[PDB]
Amino acid sequence: GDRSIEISIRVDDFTKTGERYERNQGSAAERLITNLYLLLFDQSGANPAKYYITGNTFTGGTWLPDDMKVKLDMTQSEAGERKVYVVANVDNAVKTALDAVANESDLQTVKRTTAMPWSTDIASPFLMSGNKTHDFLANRLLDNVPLVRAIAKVELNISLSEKFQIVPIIVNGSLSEFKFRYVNFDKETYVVKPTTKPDNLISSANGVWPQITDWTVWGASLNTSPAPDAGTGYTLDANGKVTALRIVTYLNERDSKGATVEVALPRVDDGTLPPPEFGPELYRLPLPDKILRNHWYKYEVEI
Repeated sequence: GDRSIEISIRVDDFTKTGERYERNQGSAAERLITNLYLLLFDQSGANPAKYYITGNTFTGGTWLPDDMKVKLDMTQSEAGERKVYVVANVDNAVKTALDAVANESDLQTVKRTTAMPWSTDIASPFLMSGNKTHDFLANRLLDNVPLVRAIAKVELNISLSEKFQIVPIIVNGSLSEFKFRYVNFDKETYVVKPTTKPDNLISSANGVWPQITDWTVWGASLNTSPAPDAGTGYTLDANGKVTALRIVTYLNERDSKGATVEVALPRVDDGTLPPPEFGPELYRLPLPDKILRNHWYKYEVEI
């Protein structure tokens, strides 16, 4: 007869890509779901039924986080065919904007802004969204809505050539002579990406090479055990020379080109460097011309 409905959800693996394609489930922190917001639109993309879920029992249904299942009291006959959206890890701003949504077309307007849109201000738990159109009359169970993280990840592993293998000054773990900045990162995390996502761009420092005063010192957070999912780190050899660097950050998706990571690297002077030429060198890594949500871009470079 006419039964209540169920929706299974899953967290979609990262797509990991470098010089080309693997799926990676990431860490527990990357998969963590603390809340859900369901929007069940009619076939026209209108008149959504909405459920905001922060625990196992709510008005209109239950959530079984260990089985990744939402049970809604809504019957099959009430549900019919729905465009089902699920959003995970909404903050008050996103939850409030979802309360206001009237139509499916509104979802691409819902966004969270981050003033410093990189690690660690972008961190777990991650905003995610997914959708599936489903006829509940044919099957009371929707298996499944895949939740796709709204952010991306960049991992840059640098192996240093001997020119850059200084013995660094280390200040509370940081390499005080090595600095970096992020250029033209987007501040917005959209729940659903518009067809062409507009730009809201910021850099982590304003200095243009060779003015690196306001850039960020290279840190040591990735050196410890267990390592955090994001941060900076480095390798020292038995003589204390630095031989490798690592940087891992989350960032927002972009449909437009020009995001970059810039790095200032000290160099060894063998006794022949002219004094007028003293100073670090610049490395620039152009990030993808289109940075895709839930992609993990891995770079392995020798400098």
